[PDB]
Amino acid sequence: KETAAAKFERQHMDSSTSAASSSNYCNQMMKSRNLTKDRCKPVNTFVHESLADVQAVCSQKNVACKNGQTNCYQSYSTMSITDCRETGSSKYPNCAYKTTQANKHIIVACEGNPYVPVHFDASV
Amino acid sequence: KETAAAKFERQHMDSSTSAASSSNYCNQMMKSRNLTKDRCKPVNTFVHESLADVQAVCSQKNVACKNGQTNCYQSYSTMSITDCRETGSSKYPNCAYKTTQANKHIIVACEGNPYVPVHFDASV
Ligand SMILES: [Cl-]
Ligand SMILES: [Cl-]
Repeated sequence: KETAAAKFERQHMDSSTSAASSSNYCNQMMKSRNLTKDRCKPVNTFVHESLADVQAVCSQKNVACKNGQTNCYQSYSTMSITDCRETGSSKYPNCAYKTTQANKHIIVACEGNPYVPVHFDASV
Repeated sequence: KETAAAKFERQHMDSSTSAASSSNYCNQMMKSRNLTKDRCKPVNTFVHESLADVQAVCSQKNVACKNGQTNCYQSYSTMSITDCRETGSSKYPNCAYKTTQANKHIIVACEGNPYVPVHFDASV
């Protein structure tokens, strides 16, 4: 079974690019990160910063999570992100995503020792 | 019982200002919109655009909702928003919120006739 921290890395980290460079970014990344296996994951955000910078958010601003838990943290700075969301044309096994690049604060839930991101809550 | 559309208006519309003008905006708005009754609502976004502009999003870009439903729409333009989230010092009945102002696309779920916003899904 994948650990929570490793699942967060696979689902939400893309440090290899500064930003989504085209409309096809999401189609490619959702497939390669194995997020379209038996169904299309409807919504997923990738963060274009170093793993260290994203891990560091766990000791930044403590804020509530949408679900009411209190282990969420909001990055002090904006970060480059890409939101991927299914379009109307999306139909498994032919998943189709809209790519929206932005620079926003991220909010992650953190857990464990080491205390690291385990969920992506939202961006602001 | 409050209708879904009216609840969205109360929870998510603040057309009276162009933007959050201070750190105390959220404390004030979460209280006045009755979002701190028996408990502090942990997270809540207000949109600083006209009601018409926000309603119009329901005929803009159709995208998946985080929960996998297909009745979500992403605004073509960015909009002025304020995210309100509880801080560590927040303890009912003394709710306390961090105010984060941003300009982002909004994503809403739409329903009904007229087809209007009934949930705030996320911003990008
Ligand atoms: Cl996500
Ligand atoms: Cl919200």
